[PDB]
Amino acid sequence: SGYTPEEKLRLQQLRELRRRWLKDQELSPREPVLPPYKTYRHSIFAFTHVLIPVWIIHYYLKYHVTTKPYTIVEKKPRIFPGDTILETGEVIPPMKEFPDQH
Amino acid sequence: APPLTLEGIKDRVLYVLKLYDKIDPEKLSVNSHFMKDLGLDSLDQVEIIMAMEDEFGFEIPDIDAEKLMCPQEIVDYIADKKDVYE
Amino acid sequence: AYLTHQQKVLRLYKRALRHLESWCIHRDKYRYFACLLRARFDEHKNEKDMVKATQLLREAEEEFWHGQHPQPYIFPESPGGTSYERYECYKVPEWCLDDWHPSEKAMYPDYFAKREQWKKLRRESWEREVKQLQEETPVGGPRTEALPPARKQGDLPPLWWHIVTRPRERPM
Amino acid sequence: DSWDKDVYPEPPRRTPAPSPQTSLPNPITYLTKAFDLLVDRPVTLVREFIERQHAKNKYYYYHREFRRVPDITECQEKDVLCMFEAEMQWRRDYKVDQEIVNIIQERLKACQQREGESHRQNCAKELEQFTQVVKAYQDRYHDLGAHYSARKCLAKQKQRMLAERKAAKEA
Amino acid sequence: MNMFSSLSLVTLLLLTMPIMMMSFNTYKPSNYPLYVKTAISYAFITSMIPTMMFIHSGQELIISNWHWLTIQTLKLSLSFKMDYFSMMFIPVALFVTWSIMEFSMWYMYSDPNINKFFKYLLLFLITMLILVTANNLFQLFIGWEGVGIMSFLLIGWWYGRADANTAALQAILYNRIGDIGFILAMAWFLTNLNTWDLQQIFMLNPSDSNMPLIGLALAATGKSAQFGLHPWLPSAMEGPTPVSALLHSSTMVVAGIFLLIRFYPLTENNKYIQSITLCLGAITTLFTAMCALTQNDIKKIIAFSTSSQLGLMMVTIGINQPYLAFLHICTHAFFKAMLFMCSGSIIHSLNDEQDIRKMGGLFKAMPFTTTALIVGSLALTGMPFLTGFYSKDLIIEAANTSYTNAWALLMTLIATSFTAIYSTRIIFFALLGQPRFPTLVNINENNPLLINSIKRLLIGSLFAGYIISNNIPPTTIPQMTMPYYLKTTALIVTILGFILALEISNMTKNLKYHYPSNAFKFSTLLGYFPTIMHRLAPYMNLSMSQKSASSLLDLIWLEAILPKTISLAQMKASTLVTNQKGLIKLYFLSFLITILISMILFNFHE
Amino acid sequence: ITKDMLPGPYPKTPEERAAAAKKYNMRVEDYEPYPDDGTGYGDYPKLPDRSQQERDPWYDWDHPDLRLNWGEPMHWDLDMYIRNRVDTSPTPVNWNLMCKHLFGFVAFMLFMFWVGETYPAYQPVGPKQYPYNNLYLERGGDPNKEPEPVVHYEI
Amino acid sequence: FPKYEASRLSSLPTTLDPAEYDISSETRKAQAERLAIRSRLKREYQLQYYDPSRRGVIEDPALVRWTYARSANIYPNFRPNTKTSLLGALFGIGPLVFWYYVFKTDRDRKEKLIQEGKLDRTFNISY
Ligand SMILES: CCCCCCCCCCCCO[C@@H]1O[C@H](CO)[C@@H](O[C@H]2O[C@H](CO)[C@@H](O)[C@H](O)[C@H]2O)[C@H](O)[C@H]1O
Ligand SMILES: CCCCCCCCCCCCO[C@@H]1O[C@H](CO)[C@@H](O[C@H]2O[C@H](CO)[C@@H](O)[C@H](O)[C@H]2O)[C@H](O)[C@H]1O
Ligand SMILES: CCCCCCCCCCCCO[C@@H]1O[C@H](CO)[C@@H](O[C@H]2O[C@H](CO)[C@@H](O)[C@H](O)[C@H]2O)[C@H](O)[C@H]1O
Ligand SMILES: CCCCCCCCCCCCO[C@@H]1O[C@H](CO)[C@@H](O[C@H]2O[C@H](CO)[C@@H](O)[C@H](O)[C@H]2O)[C@H](O)[C@H]1O
Ligand SMILES: CCCCCCCCCCCCO[C@@H]1O[C@H](CO)[C@@H](O[C@H]2O[C@H](CO)[C@@H](O)[C@H](O)[C@H]2O)[C@H](O)[C@H]1O
Ligand SMILES: CCCCCCCCCCCCO[C@@H]1O[C@H](CO)[C@@H](O[C@H]2O[C@H](CO)[C@@H](O)[C@H](O)[C@H]2O)[C@H](O)[C@H]1O
Repeated sequence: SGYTPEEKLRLQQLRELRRRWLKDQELSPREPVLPPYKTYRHSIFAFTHVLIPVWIIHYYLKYHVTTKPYTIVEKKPRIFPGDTILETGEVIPPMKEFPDQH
Repeated sequence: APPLTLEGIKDRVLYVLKLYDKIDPEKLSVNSHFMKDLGLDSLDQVEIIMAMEDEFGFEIPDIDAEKLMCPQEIVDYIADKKDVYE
Repeated sequence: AYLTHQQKVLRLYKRALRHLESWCIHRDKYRYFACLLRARFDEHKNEKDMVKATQLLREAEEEFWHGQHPQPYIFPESPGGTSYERYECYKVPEWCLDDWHPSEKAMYPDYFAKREQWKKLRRESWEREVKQLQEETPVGGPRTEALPPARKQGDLPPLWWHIVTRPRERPM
Repeated sequence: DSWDKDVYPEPPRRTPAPSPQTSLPNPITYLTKAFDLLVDRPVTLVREFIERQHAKNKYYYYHREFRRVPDITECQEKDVLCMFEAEMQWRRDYKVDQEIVNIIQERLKACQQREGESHRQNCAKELEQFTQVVKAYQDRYHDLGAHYSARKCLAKQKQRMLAERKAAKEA
Repeated sequence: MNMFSSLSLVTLLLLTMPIMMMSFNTYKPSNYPLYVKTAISYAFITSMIPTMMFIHSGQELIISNWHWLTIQTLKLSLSFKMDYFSMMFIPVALFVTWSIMEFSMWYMYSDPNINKFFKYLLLFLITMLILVTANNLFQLFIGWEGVGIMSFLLIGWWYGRADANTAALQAILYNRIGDIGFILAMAWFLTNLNTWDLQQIFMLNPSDSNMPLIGLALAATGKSAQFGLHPWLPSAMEGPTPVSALLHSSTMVVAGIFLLIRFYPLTENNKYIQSITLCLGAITTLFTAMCALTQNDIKKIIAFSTSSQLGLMMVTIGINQPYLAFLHICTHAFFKAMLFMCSGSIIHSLNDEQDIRKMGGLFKAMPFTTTALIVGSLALTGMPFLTGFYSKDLIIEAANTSYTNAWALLMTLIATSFTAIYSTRIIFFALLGQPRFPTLVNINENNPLLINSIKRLLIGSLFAGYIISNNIPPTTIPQMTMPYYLKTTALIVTILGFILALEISNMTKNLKYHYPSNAFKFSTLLGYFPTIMHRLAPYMNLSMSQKSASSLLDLIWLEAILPKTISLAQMKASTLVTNQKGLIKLYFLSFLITILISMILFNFHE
Repeated sequence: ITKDMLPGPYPKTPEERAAAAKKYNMRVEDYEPYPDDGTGYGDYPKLPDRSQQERDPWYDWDHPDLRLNWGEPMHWDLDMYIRNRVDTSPTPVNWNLMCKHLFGFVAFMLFMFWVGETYPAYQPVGPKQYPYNNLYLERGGDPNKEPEPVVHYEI
Repeated sequence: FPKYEASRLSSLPTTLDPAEYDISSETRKAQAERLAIRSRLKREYQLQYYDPSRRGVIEDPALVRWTYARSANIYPNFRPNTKTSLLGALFGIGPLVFWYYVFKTDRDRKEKLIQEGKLDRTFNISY
């Protein structure tokens, strides 16, 4: 079932050519012939990718977005019994007494 | 993955055949025909090819496999498929 | 079928072992059942009656279809495997280098010097390769896809360029 | 301030004073102080510089005032010169009414976010006002089609006025 | 509000700078992957500050910074909702993406287009954050289809592979079918409520909300790969393992569940939708887990696990527990991304082998990959006090103490047992027993990038669930009183699955050969749904396209009944007119006929 | 190319069938045209309706991705049978049996879901009770109208 | 072993086909000529594929015939008869008439509700 003598010879000849082609694909030492600390690198990254953008965004939000109505809408703060209101000084009454069942 | 070499492929092809109980490890050589010299049949040759596939982790199609009749032929077939040139 | 009877039996044997391996998984268990499966092939190894031998093959194939693993193991780089054709996107034909800009070629002076020898070698051999195929081909064209070897020294096997220079299986 | 608090009303703010019940330092307190130091101050000075240049070049722009002209009801049939002016006026009012509905919608959405989980009960005035204005806008302009005009609007009103008259007659 | 709003935007602006530097050729092409990895690490830090503010006081706000387009009474602005769901998901997604990107730096090292790969991973994340923070339906739709296209380009990363192109197109097909419902929901909301903004939809609170919510359920079905539109997620395994980690833990497949969570104000009042989603999730969680029991590709098992876990989240939606479903989204992200990364570690060491039948004996050979794999498996199966226990366990106890379909509850419990079984399969076959891989051993898990990326997700899979549950505010009334047997149902069915799974695994060692059962084939071949439907639907539609649409109509009948018939009639008439004898006698004889009929028939002389 | 080498009308004689088969690089035996129903096939060879996935992976094709050889007649529906589209390869489970099992599972699941919707599972617990006339004001009830009171007692 | 019930989309494995086995010298002669035809075309392709001086495309008559068959050649071989007309009538006219009644009926029903005031359009002001 093996190769015929004619086939084996052709496989032999292609093989020498292929292995030579593959050998020629290797790069010479001079090729390619090109034409002519962590803290610091993380410090420069934070400066250019956080501080400068957040400067731009804060300036954008403070003097352009927030000068228009309803551009930034906050859920109003939760008020709990006993809280004191900073704006007025109003004191919210405590809840009525519990049955204190435990 | 570590690269293959012609010497490396040959070593493992022979290595596998030395662990087959139907071959004589001393009488084995790269040029031993599996039937004419080693006196195996074709059912045995299918198993040898099956073991080579398991050894190198790739499949030899039956059309190609039935022609690999000595260890050197297997070494050549594997080298051609894997672009091994040394 | 152009496959002889022997080819069909040997192909069935291999395919049956691989599907048996998928069922068994464990190597010791596979070895036990592969030997019993081999014993069955050895049982009818000497059947000299072609009619019975063909009949044995039919039933064997019928049994394999019933018992085949629905999800057999496939070598990753085999047709249907998880890495089949994974690297075709990286294989670039060598004729793409003729279009490189000179500044691109200047980066690899040694590689493109060698490449020219191969292209020179391809032109010189072509005429003899066409001639060899003309003289060896019977009137009415070829009957098989087999190709001849070179018959002399300095001749290259006809139609070799695209086999010799084909992309590496792991190009990039 | 910047807009009119009447057109875009915001209920008075009520912020609870901090009541720390833990000895641990609050991360938000110090990050806030860092934000004011590192972001707010430099951004504030840069703006004050720009606001100085603008004050040296003060100039004005105006909101156009459109005199009222006779509407399509006063136009003779096929009198294009009077129809044109009434038609253009009606178109201007159509755009303005669209932005009125946008203002009322903006109030409605601002209220829904502001009130949180209580929005269902605390945005009843906004919902009611929105419901009424959408009814008025629908009556004026809905179903006129792409080729709407003051004439089609008038014909739609007359049809509505006729229906209201007949029901009133049934009463 | 100044710090809160400023910081939540730099997070998004930060992620786009590597995209901007890339497409503007101002970067440093040397180590772009590390640049992209570094940007994601810093964005996680900046996104923690707004999250802490929400954790503290529940601060939430909406930012409408840019007015894009007004369509009469519909104003469309670029809006970002920084609420409960956005403030928790963003740091979790960035944390997991931080590990995946570091893992990809080692996994994709040899890829020649690694720079493009990291660019696509960054776009994949950017479109997810647009989806998560979108405050109106149009802006949400941008993220909705962005992740779909990014998914298409990453699944089909190895574009020379026909199977990867089929999977990539299949993902678009199934997700576009889902997108019909999304468009339907937009059309209904615009028509009936005159808005796409989430604020106005909830304030108006429609009562007849069956149609819009069915559209949203259909959209979730495609994106989250629920039954009917499910096959594409396992097929999406074609892509590189880092894609699978990010595709399954964050980004795409979770968007479907997230969409339904965002609309819980509507669904909580529509019982009809709850019944449909509960059944939809229950069949999904059961069917996909049933398919995982027999899968041999390690990535397809984990892929089917995700579908099963997504089905569980869809069940949670169906029982009116939107916040538990969200919690499961967050906890699931940790250990599922780790599991995919652990499988990538194994696949890499075994020269691209993905079949568990060809692994084994890796428990000691790969010690750190093994520890992560066991922790990930135990987290997935709800082991007490691992990250997966704080979401999954609460869901089950809420499921069996609710007014629910009895079948969906029973399906959900059985699938929970199946989760232990297929988890046992991966450990038993990948890690235990004797090695079954090739002889040239190259096992090596000693790269620090691999170790660190998994190490961070391992800590998350142990404590992230505990940390989150203790920090999120309570928005429901958790059900804590129940019979002892309802309390421990999740734990016991898991243990029973482990015991049974172990017995089944041990039987593979016995020297017995059995013919497969119809049930075994059904599980292995995925219920024949891909086999039948991916041959029948393509065949019928494609055959009709050629036979009837093109040939019968456009190349024949539309030609015949007009241009071909008209031109033939003219050709015939031309021949009648011009075929004459040129005989004086005949022409003048016809003049006599013309004159006679002129007077007799038409009375032209009167 | 030239008209003699282009597709033509339905072949009407054994000799016209011979020239057609020659034109399409086929054996006069293997060449069989589509039935002459007037649908416009002409003499184009009818080929075995098989997916390209079914062709031998290991043979050296001129177009390996399409698994085609330069010059062989292409199936009328070649673009529908490329490896990305319709696959007709044999299945380990018969077609009809696959349909019965998938349909049966799906049909059974749907029936059981209805049964579970008629017989819902719930705990032995009374309705949850809320204050202030069942939170009448909170849910959006009219402030002006006086709601029907809802009274809850201890037990 | 239940036998193989092949279908259109689930073909028959060659291993289970009787035609593959029970070969005759007549069939073997057929396989011989098929392979000969294949090799004649392979040779003609390879001679142009391997030509050093060929830059361009190797025009394939099989591909030109395929594209020409599935467009330009259809009408000359068309016949208006019962099959073509019944199919043309069903799939060309039929879908239009179907969709007409679906939309016309739906629009008519909605129009009536709007006149009687029975269709809710409280916030519908975008169209
Ligand atoms: C609207 C935008 C507003 C903000 C604009 C700010 C512009 C600032 C541009 C800074 C440089 C950005 O572009 C890119 O940045 C990174 C880090 O900084 C540099 O990258 C450098 O650090 C990273 C990580 O530390 C390494 O992966 C990389 O090997 C190294 O060269 C690139 O060399 C530079 O090309
Ligand atoms: C919520 C998390 C729940 C986690 C549950 C974890 C698993 C619980 C324990 C499952 C059963 C433990 O395992 C129990 O003991 C031994 C293991 O030594 C098994 O014993 C088995 O071991 C060997 C393995 O070589 C088998 O070949 C043999 O057939 C059998 O004796 C038992 O068949 C099993 O019943
Ligand atoms: C849709 C309503 C309005 C439609 C109005 C259209 C009027 C007709 C415009 C085209 C007239 C072309 O007139 C002529 O048509 C026939 C086919 O149709 C073409 O002829 C071509 O088709 C015919 C029959 O299919 C063949 O016999 C002929 O061999 C071929 O060359 C001519 O080359 C063209 O000159
Ligand atoms: C709504 C009204 C639209 C009016 C459009 C204007 C009509 C213009 C009519 C031009 C008619 C002349 O066009 C003529 O049509 C016949 C089609 O039968 C063509 O004839 C073609 O087909 C016929 C049969 O199919 C063959 O016999 C013939 O060999 C072939 O040439 C002529 O080559 C062309 O010259
Ligand atoms: C943990 C899972 C929980 C959910 C479990 C859901 C159970 C779903 C069971 C659905 C069964 C449907 O599948 C049903 O099976 C039987 C058994 O082959 C089929 O039966 C068919 O195959 C054989 C023929 O060789 C015969 O039984 C019968 O002649 C034929 O009809 C039915 O045609 C099919 O409709
Ligand atoms: C080529 C595709 C073929 C698909 C089949 C298409 C069939 C198309 C039929 C066209 C419409 C015919 O039916 C048309 O309905 C409209 C209603 O809107 C009627 O319109 C008129 O009648 C209605 C009541 O009937 C009244 O309000 C009023 O008198 C007027 O509107 C038209 O008098 C009638 O002619």
